[PDB]
Amino acid sequence: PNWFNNISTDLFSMPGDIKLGGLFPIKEQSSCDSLNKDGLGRALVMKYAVEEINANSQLLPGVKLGYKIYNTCRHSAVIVRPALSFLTEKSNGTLSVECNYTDYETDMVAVIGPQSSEMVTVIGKLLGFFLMPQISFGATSDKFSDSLVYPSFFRTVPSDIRQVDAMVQLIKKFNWNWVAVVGSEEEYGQQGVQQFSKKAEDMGVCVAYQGLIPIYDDPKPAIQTIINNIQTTEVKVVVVFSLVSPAVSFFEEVIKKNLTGVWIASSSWAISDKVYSLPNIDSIGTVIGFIDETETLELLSPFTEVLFKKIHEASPTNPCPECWSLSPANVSLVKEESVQRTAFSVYAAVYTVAHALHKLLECNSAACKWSSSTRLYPWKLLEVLKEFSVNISNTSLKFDQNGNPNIGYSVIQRIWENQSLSSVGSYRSANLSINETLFKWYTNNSEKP
Amino acid sequence: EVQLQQSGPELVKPGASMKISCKASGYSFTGYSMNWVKQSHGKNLEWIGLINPYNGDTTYKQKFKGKATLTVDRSSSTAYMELLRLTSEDSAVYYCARSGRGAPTTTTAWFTYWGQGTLVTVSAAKTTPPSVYPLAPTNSMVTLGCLVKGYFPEPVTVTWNSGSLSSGVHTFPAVLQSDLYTLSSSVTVPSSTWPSETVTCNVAHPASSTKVDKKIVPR
Amino acid sequence: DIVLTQSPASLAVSLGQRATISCRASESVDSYGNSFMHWYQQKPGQPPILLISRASNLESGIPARFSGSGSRTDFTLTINPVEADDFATYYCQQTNEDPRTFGGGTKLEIKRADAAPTVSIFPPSSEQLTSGGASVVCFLNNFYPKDINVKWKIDGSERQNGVLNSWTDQDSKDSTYSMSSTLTLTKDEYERHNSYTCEATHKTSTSPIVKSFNRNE
Amino acid sequence: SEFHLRGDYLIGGLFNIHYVAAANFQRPQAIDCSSKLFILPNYRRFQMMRFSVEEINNSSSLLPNVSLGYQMFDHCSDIHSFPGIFKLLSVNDLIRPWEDPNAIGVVGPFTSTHALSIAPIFMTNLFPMVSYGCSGSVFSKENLYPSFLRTVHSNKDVINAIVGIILNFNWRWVAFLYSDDDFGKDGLEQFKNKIEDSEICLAFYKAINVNTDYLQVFKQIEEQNIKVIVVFAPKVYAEAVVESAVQLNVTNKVWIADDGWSLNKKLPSMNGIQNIGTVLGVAQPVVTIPGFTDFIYSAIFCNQKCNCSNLSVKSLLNADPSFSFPVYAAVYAIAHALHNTLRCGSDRCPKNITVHPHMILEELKKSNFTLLNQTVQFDENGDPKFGSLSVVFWNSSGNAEEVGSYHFQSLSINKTKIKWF
Ligand SMILES: *[C@@H]1O[C@H](CO)[C@@H](O[C@@H]2O[C@H](CO)[C@@H](O[C@@H]3O[C@H](CO)[C@@H](O)[C@H](O)[C@@H]3O)[C@H](O)[C@H]2NC(C)=O)[C@H](O)[C@H]1NC(C)=O
Ligand SMILES: *[C@@H]1O[C@H](CO)[C@@H](O)[C@H](O)[C@H]1NC(C)=O
Ligand SMILES: *[C@@H]1O[C@H](CO)[C@@H](O)[C@H](O)[C@H]1NC(C)=O
Ligand SMILES: *[C@@H]1O[C@H](CO)[C@@H](O)[C@H](O)[C@H]1NC(C)=O
Ligand SMILES: *[C@@H]1O[C@H](CO)[C@@H](O)[C@H](O)[C@H]1NC(C)=O
Ligand SMILES: *[C@@H]1O[C@H](CO)[C@@H](O)[C@H](O)[C@H]1NC(C)=O
Ligand SMILES: *[C@@H]1O[C@H](CO)[C@@H](O)[C@H](O)[C@H]1NC(C)=O
Ligand SMILES: *[C@@H]1O[C@H](CO)[C@@H](O)[C@H](O)[C@H]1NC(C)=O
Ligand SMILES: *[C@@H]1O[C@H](CO)[C@@H](O)[C@H](O)[C@H]1NC(C)=O
Ligand SMILES: *[C@@H]1O[C@H](CO)[C@@H](O)[C@H](O)[C@H]1NC(C)=O
Ligand SMILES: *[C@@H]1O[C@H](CO)[C@@H](O)[C@H](O)[C@H]1NC(C)=O
Ligand SMILES: *[C@@H]1O[C@H](CO)[C@@H](O)[C@H](O)[C@H]1NC(C)=O
Ligand SMILES: *[C@@H]1O[C@H](CO)[C@@H](O)[C@H](O)[C@H]1NC(C)=O
Ligand SMILES: [Cl-]
Ligand code: NA
Ligand code: NA
Repeated sequence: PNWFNNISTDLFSMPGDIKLGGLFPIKEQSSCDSLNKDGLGRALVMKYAVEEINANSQLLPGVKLGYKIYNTCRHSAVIVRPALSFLTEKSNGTLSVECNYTDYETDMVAVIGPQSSEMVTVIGKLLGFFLMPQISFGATSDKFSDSLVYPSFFRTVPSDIRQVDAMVQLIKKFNWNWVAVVGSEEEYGQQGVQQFSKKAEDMGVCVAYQGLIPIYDDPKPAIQTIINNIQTTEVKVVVVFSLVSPAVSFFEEVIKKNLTGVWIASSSWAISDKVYSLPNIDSIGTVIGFIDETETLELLSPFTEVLFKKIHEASPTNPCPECWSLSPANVSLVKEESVQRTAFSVYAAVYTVAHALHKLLECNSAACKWSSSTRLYPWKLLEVLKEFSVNISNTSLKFDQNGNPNIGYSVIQRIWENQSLSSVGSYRSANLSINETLFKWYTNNSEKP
Repeated sequence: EVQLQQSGPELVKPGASMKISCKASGYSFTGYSMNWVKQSHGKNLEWIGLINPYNGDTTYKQKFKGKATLTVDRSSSTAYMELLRLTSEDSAVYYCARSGRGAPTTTTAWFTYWGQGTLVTVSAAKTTPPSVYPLAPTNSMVTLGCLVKGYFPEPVTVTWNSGSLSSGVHTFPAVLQSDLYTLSSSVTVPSSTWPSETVTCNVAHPASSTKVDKKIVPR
Repeated sequence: DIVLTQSPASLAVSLGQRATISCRASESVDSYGNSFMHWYQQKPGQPPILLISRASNLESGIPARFSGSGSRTDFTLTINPVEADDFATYYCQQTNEDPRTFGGGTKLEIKRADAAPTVSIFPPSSEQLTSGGASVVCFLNNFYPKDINVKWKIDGSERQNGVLNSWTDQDSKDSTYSMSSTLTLTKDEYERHNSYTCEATHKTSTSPIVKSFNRNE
Repeated sequence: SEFHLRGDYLIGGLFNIHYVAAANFQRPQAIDCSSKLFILPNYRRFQMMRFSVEEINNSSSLLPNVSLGYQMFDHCSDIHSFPGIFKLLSVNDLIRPWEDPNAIGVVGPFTSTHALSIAPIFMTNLFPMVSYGCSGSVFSKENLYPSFLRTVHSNKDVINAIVGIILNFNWRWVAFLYSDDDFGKDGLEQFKNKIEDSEICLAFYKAINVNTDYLQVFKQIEEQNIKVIVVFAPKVYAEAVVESAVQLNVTNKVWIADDGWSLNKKLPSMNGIQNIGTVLGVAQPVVTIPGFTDFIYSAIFCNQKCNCSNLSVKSLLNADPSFSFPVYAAVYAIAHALHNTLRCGSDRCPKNITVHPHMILEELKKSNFTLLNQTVQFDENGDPKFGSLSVVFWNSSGNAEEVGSYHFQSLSINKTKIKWF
């Protein structure tokens, strides 16, 4: 693909006629000092999508798409400034105090991200007031499905209200009725634990115990209570609706008290390398996982190879201070399973906006109703995106009135022996469809609990 | 785990008063009513009353008003029951029992957790330690015994070889005669094992601070 | 006060058969859309255990062979199949009105084949004699049914004074009973007589089972 | 204008005088709140802030020769309140997103939902918020809300008191009706946590709106024979539940109110109210604020317009006085922090000393002064160490008769005063 040769070495800022704001968890706290490989990779996917759209002379013909990506640090204090900067007047660089922003042209026309539901609760109503479309590629709380509360929110991954229905349907399928649910203590894990419990109660499933793993604090004292309650309930099905970092601390302690049983994984750690790379993790038993059902971007890796070479060539000339030392060696960032299987969500987010812009500017393949006098108000873009239909690659993407997508789940299982993921079924609409014969049960006699 | 630990057996003089304790652990003490129950030998269960440990409100079966007094100590999670002006008719086993969860009212609650029970003996008679006599007598199996005679009050424990011998043991309920109790225990063992392997009857009588081990020797 | 009458008062059911216990309330124990009748199991010497709450809810950790039914004023506890460890007194309890009341209880006995007792006799120990007492002990071990008659005979004549008798509760393993009979004499009275006879009468034998020693030996 | 007062240092005031249901909008602009539904007790609170400032300006010992001014807002919609917020934080009617302003602190908002939307923007630069009504338990976390303080307690404490009431009586099946917002959902979570290990059984719960099919709600509660109904919700939602209860022939219940509606003035005087049963509640004790009555008789950019002339002074005075002292104390806590930040003495203040909002914050945290014989302090979390709760009962004269007390450092109820309908 020869348009690869023309791509620039600018990771987090691309000049353009119309700009998208991006928000990714690229450097977190361990002071945002700690690089998050997946967040960087998901940012690379936006880079790739935008380059590709600009190389397509029939999509936004003669109109260049640019962007500005910022690190969220999964922290309120950090994310607020980037979000406000998206709202400054395009020609001024400042945010005016106004009562009426209808004729006000923001520097960005739409926002891609953030990844985190905790983060959407920080900026969502702000961006909502400006009716700035935000498309999240990772935020799954059902809180955002109310458009009276979050007026401009879209996402390319499904609501967790569907994921827990998938989870409770699987548990019913395996005739388990006494289960324990563990969540990380913040928007995602809290909503997921509540949602799971109302659905488990409603679907005749007894929840023996509920627990929350701290994300500030030291989680270890809370964790030992949780594991105690799990052991003394003598339950062996545990649903873990958690972000990676607290789930690691959780399973670290599970191991050191060699507990086993069935473990149900939310999408946030169902394919996490940091969880699965823990010493003696293969001790814990069977891990069943749910992840968004996505295409693979076949061009992502080639793209990154070329990009990282161009960047290395340009390494001597900020979301990620140390990223200018990137190299073709670091192509592993995008080839990690986490990135690969979620990449389409970033991609579709960017293309969705692109196609919407195409329609708003009344483009055909040859030209757009666009010039340098053209002022883009995010609220006019929002009208187009409402209940939007778009073929992206081989996916027919449709947003409902809630901003939720027609994207379902792939049910998976961790196979310890070759450290891999096997596909054992799927969740599309409200239909869970799995094949029991495809499950490997990590037990004494290798049968099901 | 939920545990209701009641205080040990009591011998109380007639006319006197005594207090039974019930120490609660494994749950939030002030969350649930504590109930009390009387069982007289020849066993009918009778509800005495309950207490709300959160605020000390009490409710009694009529016949126990002025006879029993329920109190709690939140600092130590203990419920108390004082019995007053005791008669031989107050001789019984007394249970504390916690209300369960799921009843519409505190009235309708059932008892999901019980204490181990407190024996109360109302008597002027004095505390007497037991005399432990060995019972030695062929045949394939052989039966040996242990007579535990002339003690007061209840209880005593009997074991054989500290519990080594469990099977083929019968400990018979004590009998009261002239204000003294008598009980026996039998054990049946292989003839091959006895008299070669020692069979010892272990008797404890807490009331009189009495431990005894009797070796059953032949004759 | 609501009166609870349980029936029958007493019941023997073979291993593996069905046991049916009833409770009749003098007044309805229905309120709040529920029936506040509960069932308790009491093994000998132990606290009661809640089996069933609100007429038919099996409590956690109670085998499914126990179950309850009924409403208003008529309630049944069913045990199916009966197992060896199920002998107990079963109480119903109503909690609809203050004060809470319990039924009189129903004694469940495991029925089994009739078994004659294994009878042992023991003359007084030399140690008891040094105290001036003389207890002659008789064990009647592992019989069924519980009804038995023990006679004491000294030198051919029956003896009623000094006899103390005590039954065990039913055995978990083999559903039998045991009994001890103790004849307490003075040492002098013990030395006035030669032969001592323990005599057991039971529905398994037409004639008594007899154990004897002579004081000579 | 009522909403603006010139002064040497400005306090922001975040209020919601009018109510409007959330609704789709297609333009990025402020709501005309003045044309929506006037809320009398909220206006009273609005005035309480104006009174407090005027009182402090009248003082020669507190901020001597330093005037306090305010920018106040009527934000009937949390989503549309950002222009007003932008105004408070702007450095010259501009906002520069990347800097380490108009006001030195802010009083409000009234609801957890308003707060959650705007607080991050304030937290980022350690701009102090002193809320007079936001009771969400999450605000107790300093790492999340470092410059947030409040003068009302967390939902945990109010939930505690509510559970105390229930345990004082014999009912153990409970229905928890809660507002379909962060305030309501928080109370539910706290209610659940507290009663998990206890005789109390949550037999029914539902998030409720003015839109809720209350006939179906109450059908479900009756089918389950639940006698006790906790309604944990603000004025609009509480009146929805209770007016619907009167209209849908609900009888013989025990209603339990949080302090957001236990002193409601509309429901006790309502036709039919006595038929739904007995209303108990947790209430804020009526704190006398000397001078406020006179002040009211004297007093009678978007979101700075009341449109409420032809207003009765007696209606206003007699309105629900809850959160009066919280407002009063919030303004005073801020003025004291300024006083102490400027290092004022009894006689004078230094002047034209510039005060960055964050400087106020450490004095706010260390607040320790007396105010109407109460001691105003905050704990480690920025939660208030003052204020208590009454247990009340709605009697046959339409009054919330006090029948008991809850004091947070350890409940008494005179049960004979309660007449049961
Ligand atoms: C908030 O500002 C917006 C953006 O300016 C206002 O809408 C603009 O409103 C004016 C009406 O004053 C419209 O311009 C006028 O339009 C009419 C036709 O509608 C035309 O005949 C006049 O010559 C003049 O151009 C303009 O179209 C409109 N823009 C829109 C509706 O998108 C809006 O009224 C303001 N809202 C307020 C102040 O509440
Ligand atoms: C780089 O592309 C620009 C436009 O993107 C074009 O003018 C040029 O031909 C390209 N040069 C290469 C492939 O050497
Ligand atoms: C920004 O331009 C806007 C209108 O687009 C105007 O409101 C404001 O005065 C300008 N601010 C500057 C130049 O700082
Ligand atoms: C890139 O690779 C080198 C080692 O090959 C390493 O020092 C650097 O941290 C890597 N960056 C990544 C993996 O993001
Ligand atoms: C997507 O493709 C299918 C046919 O392949 C078509 O029915 C649908 O209209 C397409 N959607 C578009 C072009 O937006
Ligand atoms: C389930 O899996 C096994 C794969 O070997 C197969 O025998 C069976 O037909 C499958 N069921 C399906 C595909 O519906
Ligand atoms: C005041 O409010 C009423 C409705 O309550 C409205 O009709 C009227 O226009 C308003 N006056 C204004 C906004 O000046
Ligand atoms: C403040 O002083 C003025 C007199 O100048 C008085 O009218 C007003 O009532 C006072 N306000 C108070 C005490 O709140
Ligand atoms: C009070 O303030 C004025 C400035 O407004 C100042 O000129 C005067 O000296 C002050 N009086 C004092 C500090 O006593
Ligand atoms: C509603 O039910 C109550 C029960 O207290 C009855 O008194 C009342 O008259 C009924 N009213 C109706 C159906 O209008
Ligand atoms: C400050 O607080 C302490 C208690 O923390 C109290 O003893 C003292 O009186 C307070 N100072 C005042 C009110 O000036
Ligand atoms: C209701 O309460 C008020 C204030 O507590 C009291 O003054 C009045 O007498 C009461 N009305 C009654 C008891 O009817
Ligand atoms: C409790 O209430 C009763 C009836 O209102 C009254 O007689 C008595 O004074 C009260 N007791 C108190 C306030 O201690
Ligand atoms: Cl994020
Ligand atoms: Na002053
Ligand atoms: Na705080």
